[PDB]
Amino acid sequence: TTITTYPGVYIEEDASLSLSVSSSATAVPVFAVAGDNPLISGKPYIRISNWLEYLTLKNEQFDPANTLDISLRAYFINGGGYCYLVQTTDLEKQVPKLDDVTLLVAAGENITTAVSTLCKPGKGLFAIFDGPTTELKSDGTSNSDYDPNPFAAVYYPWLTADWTTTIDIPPSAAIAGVYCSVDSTRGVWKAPANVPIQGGLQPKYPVTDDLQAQYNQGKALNMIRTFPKSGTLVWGARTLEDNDNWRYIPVRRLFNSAERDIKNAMSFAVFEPNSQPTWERVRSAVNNYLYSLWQQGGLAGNKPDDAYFVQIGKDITMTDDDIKQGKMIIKIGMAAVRPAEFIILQFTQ
Amino acid sequence: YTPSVSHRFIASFLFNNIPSPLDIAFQRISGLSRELQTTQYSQGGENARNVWLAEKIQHGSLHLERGVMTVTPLTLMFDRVLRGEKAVYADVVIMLLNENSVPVASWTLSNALPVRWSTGDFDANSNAVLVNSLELRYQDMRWLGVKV
Amino acid sequence: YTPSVSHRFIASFLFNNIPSPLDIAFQRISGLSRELQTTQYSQGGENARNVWLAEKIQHGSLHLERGVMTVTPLTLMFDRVLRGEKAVYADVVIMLLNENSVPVASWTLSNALPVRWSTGDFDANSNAVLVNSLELRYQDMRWLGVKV
Amino acid sequence: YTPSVSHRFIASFLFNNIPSPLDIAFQRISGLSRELQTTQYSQGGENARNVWLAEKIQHGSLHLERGVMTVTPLTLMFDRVLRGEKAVYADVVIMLLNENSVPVASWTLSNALPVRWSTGDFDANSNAVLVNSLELRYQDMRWLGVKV
Amino acid sequence: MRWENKSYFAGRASGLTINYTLFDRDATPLRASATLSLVADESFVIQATEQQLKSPP
Amino acid sequence: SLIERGLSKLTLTAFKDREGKISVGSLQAMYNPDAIQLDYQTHYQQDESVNHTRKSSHYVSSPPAGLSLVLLFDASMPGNNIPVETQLTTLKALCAVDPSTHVPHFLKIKWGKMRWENKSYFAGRASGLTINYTLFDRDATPLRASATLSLVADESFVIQATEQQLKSPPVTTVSVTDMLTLPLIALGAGASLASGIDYLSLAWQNDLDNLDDFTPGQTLQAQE
Amino acid sequence: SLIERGLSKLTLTAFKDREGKISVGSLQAMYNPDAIQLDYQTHYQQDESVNHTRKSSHYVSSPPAGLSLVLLFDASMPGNNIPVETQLTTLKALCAVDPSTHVPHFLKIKWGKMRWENKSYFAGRASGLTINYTLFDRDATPLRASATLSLVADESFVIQATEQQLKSPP
Amino acid sequence: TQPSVTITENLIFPKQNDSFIGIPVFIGYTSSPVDKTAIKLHSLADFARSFPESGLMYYSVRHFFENGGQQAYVLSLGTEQQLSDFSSLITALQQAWLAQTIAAENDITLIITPDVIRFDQTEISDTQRDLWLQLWQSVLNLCKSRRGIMGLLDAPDDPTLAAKCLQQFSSADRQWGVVYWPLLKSAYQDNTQNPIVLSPTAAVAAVIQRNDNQQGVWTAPANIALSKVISPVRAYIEANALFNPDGTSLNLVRSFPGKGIRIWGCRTLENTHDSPWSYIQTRRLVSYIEAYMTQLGRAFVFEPNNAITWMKFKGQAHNWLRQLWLKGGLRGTQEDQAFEVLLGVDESMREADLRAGKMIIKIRLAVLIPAEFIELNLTFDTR
Amino acid sequence: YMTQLGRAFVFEPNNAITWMKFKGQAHNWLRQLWLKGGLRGTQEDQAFEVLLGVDESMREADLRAGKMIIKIRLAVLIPAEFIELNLTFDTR
Amino acid sequence: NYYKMPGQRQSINITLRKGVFPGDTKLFDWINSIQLNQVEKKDIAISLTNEAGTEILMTWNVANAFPTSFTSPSFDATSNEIAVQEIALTADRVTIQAA
Repeated sequence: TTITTYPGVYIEEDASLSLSVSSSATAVPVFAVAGDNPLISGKPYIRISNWLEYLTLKNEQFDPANTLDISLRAYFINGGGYCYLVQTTDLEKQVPKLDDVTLLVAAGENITTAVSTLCKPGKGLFAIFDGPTTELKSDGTSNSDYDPNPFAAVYYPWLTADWTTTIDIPPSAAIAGVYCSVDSTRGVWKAPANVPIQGGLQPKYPVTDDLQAQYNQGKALNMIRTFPKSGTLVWGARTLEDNDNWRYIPVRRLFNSAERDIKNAMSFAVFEPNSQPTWERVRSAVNNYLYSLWQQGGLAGNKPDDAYFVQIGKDITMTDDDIKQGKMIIKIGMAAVRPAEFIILQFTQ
Repeated sequence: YTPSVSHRFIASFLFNNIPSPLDIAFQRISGLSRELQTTQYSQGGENARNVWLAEKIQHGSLHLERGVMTVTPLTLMFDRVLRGEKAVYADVVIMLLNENSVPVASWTLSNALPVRWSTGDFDANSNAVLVNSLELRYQDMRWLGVKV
Repeated sequence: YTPSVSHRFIASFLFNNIPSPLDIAFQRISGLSRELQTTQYSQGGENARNVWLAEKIQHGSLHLERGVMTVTPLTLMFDRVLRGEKAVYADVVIMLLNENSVPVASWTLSNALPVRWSTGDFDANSNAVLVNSLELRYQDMRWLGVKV
Repeated sequence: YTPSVSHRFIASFLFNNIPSPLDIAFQRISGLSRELQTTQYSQGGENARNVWLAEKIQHGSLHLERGVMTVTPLTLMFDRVLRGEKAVYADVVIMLLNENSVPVASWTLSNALPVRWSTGDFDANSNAVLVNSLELRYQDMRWLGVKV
Repeated sequence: MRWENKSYFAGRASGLTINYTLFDRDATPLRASATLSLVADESFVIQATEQQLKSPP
Repeated sequence: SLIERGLSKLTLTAFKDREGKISVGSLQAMYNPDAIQLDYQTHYQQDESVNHTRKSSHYVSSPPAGLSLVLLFDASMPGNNIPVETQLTTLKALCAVDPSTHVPHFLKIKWGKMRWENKSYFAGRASGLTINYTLFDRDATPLRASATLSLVADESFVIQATEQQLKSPPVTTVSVTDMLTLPLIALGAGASLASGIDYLSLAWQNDLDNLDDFTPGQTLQAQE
Repeated sequence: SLIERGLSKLTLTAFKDREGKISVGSLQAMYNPDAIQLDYQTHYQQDESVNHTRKSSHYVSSPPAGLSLVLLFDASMPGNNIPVETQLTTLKALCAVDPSTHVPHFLKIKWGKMRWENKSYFAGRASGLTINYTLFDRDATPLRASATLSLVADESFVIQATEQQLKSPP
Repeated sequence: TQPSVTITENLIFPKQNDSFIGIPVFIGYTSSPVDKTAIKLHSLADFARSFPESGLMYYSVRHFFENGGQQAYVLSLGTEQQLSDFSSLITALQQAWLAQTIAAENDITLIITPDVIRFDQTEISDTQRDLWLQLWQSVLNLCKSRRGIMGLLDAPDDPTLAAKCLQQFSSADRQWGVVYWPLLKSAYQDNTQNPIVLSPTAAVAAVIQRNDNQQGVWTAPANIALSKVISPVRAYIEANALFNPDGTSLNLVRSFPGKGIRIWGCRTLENTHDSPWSYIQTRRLVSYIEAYMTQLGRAFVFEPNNAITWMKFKGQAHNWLRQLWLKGGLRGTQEDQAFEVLLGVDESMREADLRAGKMIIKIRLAVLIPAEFIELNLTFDTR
Repeated sequence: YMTQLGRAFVFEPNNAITWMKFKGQAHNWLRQLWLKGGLRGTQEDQAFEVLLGVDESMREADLRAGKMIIKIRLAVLIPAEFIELNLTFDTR
Repeated sequence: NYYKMPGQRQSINITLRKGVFPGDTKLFDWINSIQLNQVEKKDIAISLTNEAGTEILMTWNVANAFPTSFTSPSFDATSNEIAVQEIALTADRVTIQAA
């Protein structure tokens, strides 16, 4: 069996699960884990590549009474890729060490402090919260404890399945799987809503149009609702800031991906001479990436001149003081496409 | 009177009133045709004129070509029908696009039935892309738009 | 969406669930097709729409091309069937390989029956390799892989 | 796996078990083919698979090409049969030669019947050799050799 | 549709042929065609009234 | 289907008697037929009168229903190990004259969920059997043969009697609703009866005190 | 097969009597037929009753089973030295009327392992024979001819009686 | 206890996957207390599993199933010991959790309250008339909890009181209310062998659910016989003031000699002469078209708001409506007469609407009219 | 059967081509058994499933050890041991 | 009437010529890395430069170029030239940017 001695065929009668794994580079989450978990104790972080690797490292059968087990099963069954496990108390110390992490997922923990510190402009991070575990208050004050952070989003309610017990799956684990699937399929600029939730996952509480009407502005909550013919869908694509910019998750997450990709594209220019020939090389690299992004459909405009612009040069973006200090400054402006959200049918005879 | 080119187009498949976003790019789509079947009748003393009597209307078939790529909902539907499972219908919308990706002419097809899937030959001496050929038979055709 | 070339492929024949290691190189393999036969029905008062009724599914044949080489188990099977001996079945797996010799697409044919063997002409003015042409007829086709 | 060229070959005719030494050079010999005839059967509730039933085996015909030359025993047999005399059978051995004039592959035909003789056109504007075209029909085929 | 001056054809069946051409795996018939032929058999009251209408007393 | 996807096979069963209480044998077809035909015919005779101008025809005995099949037997392809002659011998023996009753056996045709005009089986007797041999081995063993089979319906007398009295009951029962009259009740109750019923007879059978001696919700009975 | 691969040939034998106790002659076909047809028919009469509504039919006499073959005779190709006229003369004489019994001969058809519905032979009498000549020599010698033969079953009384009491024992 | 064949009185309850356009909910006091959720019933056996087989609710549900019903919901307001009078029932129907429970369930399309029959109706005072007006408004408010729900209402037993209620009823929700009259004397009997009196709304709901699959949602559910009904409580000659061609009117339940008890009306409470919702089948047909376009519209939320997306919606919407028109569901001899779909950056929206994230579709429909009256004029041939 | 099929791949190269040969034949045989009524399921994916790959059923450690792991799932039929009949009156 | 419109843009073909230097095989290593249809595609920029190389005047940008042909020097025993290799590239787009 597991002990191989003779050449030939061995027979096993097991019951271990088997799932599938996708690959999305723009969605690499980190899961907050309770410190009492034996697997994460004594280590800074653990990288999980698939359900097979997790089960091998656990060396135990699948337990539906473990919050971390169900979260990973929900995450992987929804199409998520390789992720990182970090204890909640170590988030502000270990996340900056990791370079490819893009999502900060609260797998049922309280990461309010970590989000307020890590998720800042320029850091290239997005946070996924958990909604209240009780019924939604009709006064519209069920979201008072969330900060108006444009880099975070909340999802309600928690989910249950066939393999469920007194504990319910946190919505963040399943949503993070949706992010991986949508990005690899339709791109990061497409809204991660109006998509089915894989598995037998079902919302624990029903939300109607009247209930969602209160929590779709300001610090908006994203609902997971069931519809008569389409099953269970993600209904909501708004961040925690209600502004003409960063109102929608796709716009905020597209800029996060573009900033990371551009940063990698022109990282060859560091420790190069700070002269005009270097600036032209950097402009070529940035313009090449932006044209490719527009070609894929990630930018709005009929021609590239209407979708982006790049400026770099002396007396255009930087002065003598900037050059003498070793600073190279580039201006990039790109237009994102915003989705249609309200459909109005006008009936007449 | 400015004519339209025939190398910019898009097709969308709707399964259970749900469009498929991954099935819009095709290498070729055959032209759509409608024919009014008629039979010629001849009178007794009429030897210099002809009379044509109208009958039912015949629709053509829809042929598409596409390279081998990742499995998509259109592929899964075709495989299920050709595996012997219950037949299912699909709605197709063909659009002819202008320079601003605005459909100047569009054709809609009702209840299209997958009836044939074929693939190109494996040639050791060739320099070509493996191409799938799909054909569907639909019930009705209807065109919309400012051009036709 | 990157398509696949059609000049890198492998074919394996299984005789009594034993694969043949010497029968994997072929100059040409014809494409595999499935067709759903249909009959058009016309109603009484319906003169503007068509109705198509599904029927059985028709599978194509498998055609292979190969040069004249040493005797292999595939050749012996073909010779036995075409010599008037008892008919025997074989299972065939056709795989499309990528740059790492990983089959992205694969088709398996069940119960393939040898039905034809033909050879090229002996031409004294030619500069060509003598090529055998084989044809088989199978009962069912199923595809497995990540691309199609 | 080195393949064999198709422009070096020899044919021998045996008349009453006497080989003909003057009938071994030919401009062209057509390929030899065997086909197992089959009929497709359809069951009652089986609408996704196909069944093929074997039948008798069909052999092809033998075609030879040769220029106009002195009368040989093969010509005399062909003339006698096409003159209206008693039919006579002949045995033919076709051999594919390698660089050492060793037959790597060989096909034997039993009871070959001469059935057609045609000649090329007399054209006053041509620059070509007058070529005879012969066709024979045989009863059985059998191949011997280390290659095929 | 009028069947020779009447909105209905009154009669009785004289032949019925059913051809089954397609079946499921559990032998459930999926396609069948029925050829139906009737012979006219009208009502006596309508015949009497039409008779005395065209040939009044 | 609902549970699995097994291929149902057509079966032929033979009995000595009409009621099917003495089984003779059975045969399962190795290949299901791809087409099944059912035929119904009925004959009428035109009415000729010297004083009536009516046009009418009266019913005459209808021939029994017919059924036709084509079965294919093969023993050449792989997996077909039952000899053709064995299957053809069994098929003919089931359709032959019984040595005891001196009449051909009574047959039943069953195939999955197929219904042969309201019944799961076709009850009848063979009226024709043609066999064509098309392929032979070197020792003259038949490898392929097709049998064309045609039967005529011959149903059981017990089933016919029960169905007759089910649709034409000797006694029928009706329920009285609002604004019903005795002639209306007799029409509804007498529809199923062979000879109908009149309002006076219906009243007498139910022991009514008068022609309106009933109330809504009450039940009434009607005999022959 | 089990031992060898020889080609069995169809044979036709004639007898004067029903039980086959007096042989008349035999003929071995030079070419086996490529198809054989067996036909069975049986007739029923519908039951008519004035007081019964039952639907039923009763068995009436069934015609005897029929068999049909086509034989080809050739005398032109190499190796075919038996004259066509001799073979055709033998074939008809087996199917003709016996001068002693004034009735046509009783025939038996045997061919290899072929079973003519539970027996290794078909017992019957010729009911039709059509001969088509299609090729002749310069002296009008027939070179090719095909005979279409059709028989009707006429079995032995002893075998019928034994099989009857075997399946319905006293 | 070996394997064998045995006889049992148990019942099995397999899952059912069938769907219907019209599903009613029975709201009233049941035999036993339950939670605040709505129980789904697939047959009378399911009701017995949850509630004892007694009380008004049991017989109303039984009447629904024996008239061709297939699927229903039961919402319990409490135990039968809590019934006091008419005004208490109106207060119970005005509770807050009822609307949320009904709105959460997407299958409910009709609303039935069987408990209106229990109370006494021997006074024709204006207090009773005001009480009946409150009940109709309370039920209609429940229908507003979600688009497409229609309420089947009862009427006062006394024809004079019922005629008063119709004239003085005032509301903006008339198009969602349908009233039937009078009560029905069912075929079931109590312990004293007296026939049980039931509201006609239970049988009408079964007819509506059955009629949708048979004839279509665009076909009026009138002129259909009822089952298990002995006789209407009051004769047809007392309802001459309850039908108004230019006002509010009831739907009479009436009997005929030889035809049984049939529904004899198809109007709603909509009293406006030119309003398009004067018939129940017309209001239910448009809600059926609205439901499909809502389902089709949901597939385009969070999608790019460009011309390609609009063509995908417009092509499918035009496709579905043409299929319905060719089935006889819409009025018109030309395709452009039956329906029209408008969706574009200038046909139906403006550039401001695109900026706000909206997507506006204009749909026009032509519906059929029932044949309520037939007049015959017979004249002599001038020849 | 899978033991007999598996024996043909011992001492063979452990690459994706070998895995596809086994997977194609195993999927071929199981479907034939399912269509004969030997397995329970109205859909092909319900009756059985075969997994064989470098990440579906194995890891790079398993390849180094010389192993080849195949995961097979089956659905079997249940016999009819008890039959209960409930007879009720048609309420019509 | 007579209407003329632009059609489809054709593919861009580029040739570069370089001398042969000791220990340098970068260009050949690029074309020799093609496996079946996979190759690393590189962007290429050609700039007109200040006479001293410290300032750019005009830039030609080439996107997604991969090699299709490689020409080795011809070895002539009577010549007085430098070994020169040539590479041919196929690309998608060309743009011109003014400095």
